[PDB]
Amino acid sequence: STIEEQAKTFLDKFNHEAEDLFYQSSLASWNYNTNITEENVQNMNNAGDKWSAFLKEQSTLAQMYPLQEIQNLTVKLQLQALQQNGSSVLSEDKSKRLNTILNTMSTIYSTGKVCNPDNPQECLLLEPGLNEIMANSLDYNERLWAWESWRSEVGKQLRPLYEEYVVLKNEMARANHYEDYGDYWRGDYEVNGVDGYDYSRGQLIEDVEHTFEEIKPLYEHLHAYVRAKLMNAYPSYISPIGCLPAHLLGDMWGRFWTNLYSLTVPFGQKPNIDVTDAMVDQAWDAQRIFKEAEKFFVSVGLPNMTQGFWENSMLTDPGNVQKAVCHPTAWDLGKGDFRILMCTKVTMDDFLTAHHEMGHIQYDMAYAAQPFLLRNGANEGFHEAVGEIMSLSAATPKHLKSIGLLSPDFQEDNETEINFLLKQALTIVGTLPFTYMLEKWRWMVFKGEIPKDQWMKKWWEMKREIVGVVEPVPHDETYCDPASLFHVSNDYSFIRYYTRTLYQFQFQEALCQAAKHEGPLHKCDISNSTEAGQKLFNMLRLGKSEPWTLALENVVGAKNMNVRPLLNYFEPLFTWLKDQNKNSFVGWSTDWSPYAD
Amino acid sequence: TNLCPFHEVFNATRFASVYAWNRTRISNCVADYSVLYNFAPFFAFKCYGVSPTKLNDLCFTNVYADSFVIKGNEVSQIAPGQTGNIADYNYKLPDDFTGCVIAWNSNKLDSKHSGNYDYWYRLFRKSKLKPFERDISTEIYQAGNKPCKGKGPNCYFPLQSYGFRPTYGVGHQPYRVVVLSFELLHAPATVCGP
Ligand SMILES: *[C@@H]1O[C@H](CO)[C@@H](O)[C@H](O)[C@H]1NC(C)=O
Ligand SMILES: *[C@@H]1O[C@H](CO)[C@@H](O)[C@H](O)[C@H]1NC(C)=O
Ligand SMILES: *[C@@H]1O[C@H](CO)[C@@H](O)[C@H](O)[C@H]1NC(C)=O
Ligand SMILES: *[C@@H]1O[C@H](CO)[C@@H](O)[C@H](O)[C@H]1NC(C)=O
Ligand SMILES: *[C@@H]1O[C@H](CO)[C@@H](O)[C@H](O)[C@H]1NC(C)=O
Ligand SMILES: *[C@@H]1O[C@H](CO)[C@@H](O)[C@H](O)[C@H]1NC(C)=O
Ligand SMILES: [Cl-]
Ligand SMILES: [Zn+2]
Repeated sequence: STIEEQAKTFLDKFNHEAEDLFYQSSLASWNYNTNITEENVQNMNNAGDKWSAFLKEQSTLAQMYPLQEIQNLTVKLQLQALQQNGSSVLSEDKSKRLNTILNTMSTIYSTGKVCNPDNPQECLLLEPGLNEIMANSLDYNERLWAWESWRSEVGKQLRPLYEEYVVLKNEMARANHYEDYGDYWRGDYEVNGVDGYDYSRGQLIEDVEHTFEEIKPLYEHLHAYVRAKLMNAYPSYISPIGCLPAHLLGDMWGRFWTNLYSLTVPFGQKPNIDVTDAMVDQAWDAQRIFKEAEKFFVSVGLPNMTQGFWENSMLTDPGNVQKAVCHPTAWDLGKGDFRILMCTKVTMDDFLTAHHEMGHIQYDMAYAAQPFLLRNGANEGFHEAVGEIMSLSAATPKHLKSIGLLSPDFQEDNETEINFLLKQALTIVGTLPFTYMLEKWRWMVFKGEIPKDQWMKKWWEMKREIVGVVEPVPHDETYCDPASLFHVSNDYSFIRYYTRTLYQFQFQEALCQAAKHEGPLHKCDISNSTEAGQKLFNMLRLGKSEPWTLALENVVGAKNMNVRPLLNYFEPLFTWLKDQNKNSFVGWSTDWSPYAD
Repeated sequence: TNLCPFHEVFNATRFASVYAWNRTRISNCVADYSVLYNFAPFFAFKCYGVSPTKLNDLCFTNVYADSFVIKGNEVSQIAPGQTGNIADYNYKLPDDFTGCVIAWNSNKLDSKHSGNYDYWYRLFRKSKLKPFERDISTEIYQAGNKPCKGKGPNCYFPLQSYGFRPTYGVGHQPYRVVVLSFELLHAPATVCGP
């Protein structure tokens, strides 16, 4: 009689059909990615086409249930997440225009090529050519050439395409009752109808702004130290008070400063932690690495891996006969089947990545009992954070000594931990202003506060104001330089990394408090504490059926993102850094540029 | 010294689906029960009304054996006084039942690549079933208000499929189930232990 029970029915049918269809599609994707052929491409294409047809059919059918007459919260969330028609609300002509533009962006970004000005037939891709060029070369001119050539080759092509992309995205956002596409992406963190846990679409903006306001001081201090080191290295290219050149940040866009460690290391004579020699000496292989990570997860009380995981997952490069793409990815095929695919090498890097991937696997297995439409993280930012926190825990030298990979005679000291935290800062602190920059720029572009003929002007002005980076070569509005990034050109939200950065350290602080550990957080380990495991599982089982705020409180007891874990975790590095920065200028002037003399 | 077709019931090939549970009638035997032990490593042996070691010392008038296949969780679901989609729409077991249940893992005979779609089960029925009922319905369901005809938007075909494949988890794995029912009622018992 009532409509909510009809929705219950329809969902009961949909879950069972979708389990089988999605299993078929994802198994086709797996057998493609483990074995690169053509007929595998055909099979995965057929499976994905069937899956997409099923999705559009189900959305079209279930759209007739009005949400205003559902009281059960889980049913409401299921039917809402189902009902988002997305692109199909727009006309078919504009829809095919959009998908053609998307494919055009993908082809230009993945196949963009730049040639050196001396040999027209010798040209390089971004990966691995330009990536290696600006990740390994110390020559100013080569880095500048790579940066400028890549940008002038890709952004000029992608500019009008991105303009029409934004136009259609705004149109479809206004069709779906959103003011802008940025609001469409901000809709991910939205919850309603739960007292004491609600969250508005402007609340995310306010929260991220306030958090960046608190996180800035460490950032200008690190900027000053890195500027001093770079001026020491490059006296004639860097002003003591000006912004850093873009092509001197270690990667293609200044995303991470992980590269600049070799030049900015405080103490270059202290040994670094690397148990790769321990890997080879004890003849460790992939099976032993993953059994290690297994017993690591067991130590907190998490279950074993399933027999199918060890049996059928591909734990090594499949030789040379068959080719595979082994970007570290965890696959949740459903029906109680979980898999891992990545080319294991005997290094400590792969040792950490294995723990990260198995953290993903444990997350996926924890909410396996939830229905099909809710088998996902409480929001987008929980999966990768939970993956990275296990790696952070395993990277502690205490665990290495405990598991017999570091000699007990190794002497921990202030210098080594200072080096370690500076590495972690160059990896983590460097990216936060850049992600904030890119996401806020995209947001104000979508909202319309920046007319077309000064997008890039406002972009670089705000960079020199906030991230403290100045371009080495002037650009006009003919460029689409932001599109030179994977995420910008290929339709992904980017505030996810800032949210993940806050979340992982909130989790780490909470669990380390639960583990009754004493001393610096960077030396904290959670192993052999079943209380930590049960605390983790108490949110692991939830999925996304309840508000993400409740899930966060289930772990930390707080209902919002907060910056105290980050600053507390980096505090000793903060006091060291302010100690050094007494004889250097803090802050950056926006007026100085390399090309202004 | 005539024995039951116990081999002929525990070694078939086409155990019917749960929506039509195949019933074999057992009588005029002597009842070897070492075969109830040696056959397969087993996964579940929950006996309710009879001691599982003290069964050879009993005489029964009639005994019924029902065999069908279900998923892993449903094996735990088959029990006196339970709830769920297999215990309320396909098979109901009486609260006063006295017998033993059997559950072992079938991964080599009843399993295939490219999917298996020959088996079915029923998620939709107007009400609850009564103990020991067979119901091969063919009608189309109805929501609460529409005089619908055929497979309406709120009127569905109440049969689904057990997609079976050999790369599935143990929890979703296709177990083989047969249930053994006795009757302790005063009548000439035609089956007894040696
Ligand atoms: C990859 O697929 C090709 C095409 O069928 C096949 O010949 C080859 O054996 C496969 N390699 C595997 C499964 O390792
Ligand atoms: C929603 O429905 C599910 C299953 O139908 C039930 O377990 C849950 O208690 C219901 N919750 C509310 C608030 O109605
Ligand atoms: C499964 O977990 C238990 C509990 O720690 C452990 O004893 C057992 O060895 C694990 N299984 C395997 C195959 O190692
Ligand atoms: C955890 O407990 C096990 C069992 O005694 C022990 O072998 C291992 O060294 C412990 N690890 C830590 C980090 O305490
Ligand atoms: C079923 O019968 C065949 C011969 O008809 C026999 O080989 C097989 O072992 C029997 N099944 C089992 C599980 O013993
Ligand atoms: C069980 O199946 C066999 C063969 O399909 C059939 O001959 C027999 O009558 C069935 N018994 C039932 C449905 O009780
Ligand atoms: Cl850039
Ligand atoms: Zn990951």
